[PDB]
Amino acid sequence: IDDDGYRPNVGIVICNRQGQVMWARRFGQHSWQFPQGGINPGESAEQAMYRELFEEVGLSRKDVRILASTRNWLRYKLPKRLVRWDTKPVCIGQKQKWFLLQLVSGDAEINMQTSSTPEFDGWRWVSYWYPVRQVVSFKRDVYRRVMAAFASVVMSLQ
Ligand SMILES: Nc1nc2c(ncn2[C@@H]2O[C@H](COP(=O)(O)OP(=O)(O)OP(=O)(O)O)[C@@H](O)[C@H]2O)c(=O)[nH]1
Repeated sequence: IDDDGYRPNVGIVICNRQGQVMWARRFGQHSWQFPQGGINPGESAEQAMYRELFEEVGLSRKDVRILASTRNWLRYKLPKRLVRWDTKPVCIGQKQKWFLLQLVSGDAEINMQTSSTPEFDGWRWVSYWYPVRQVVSFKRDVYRRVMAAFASVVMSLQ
């Protein structure tokens, strides 16, 4: 369904009650992003979200509240140099649903090492638009729309 070259994907914005969001550092790199990942066949976006929430951040439902979610896809294109044309299903980009999670269990529960090959090796609380300012350029349009979609809810926690 909707085989359009864009891989179904779900991203996570974790917030606290001070208008900050959790920013994660890609393993062995100095680039940062929100947790994201593919939605597997048969999974709802919410189910994929909770799976990657634990795989990438070590958090489960008891640690968070889903405050909001986006209903429609936000799409971004890979840089042409990064497209893998011989690996099916070929994707030229990702189409993302996004979830807004309040962390309610405390910072110590974040655990990015639930695997021997972790996605991330560090995290920071950052100001609300800092992800828009710092994310790789080809995700910036999506990040703007995600953060704006979630802004009123995040502010309501302060
Ligand atoms: N230099 C640089 N490259 C990035 C950055 N983020 C993603 N990339 C590269 O862009 C390509 C696409 O990245 P993503 O769209 O995040 O997809 P992915 O990480 O391969 O797959 P998922 O984590 O499952 O969503 C990957 O090959 C990354 O190496 C970044 O912040 N800096």
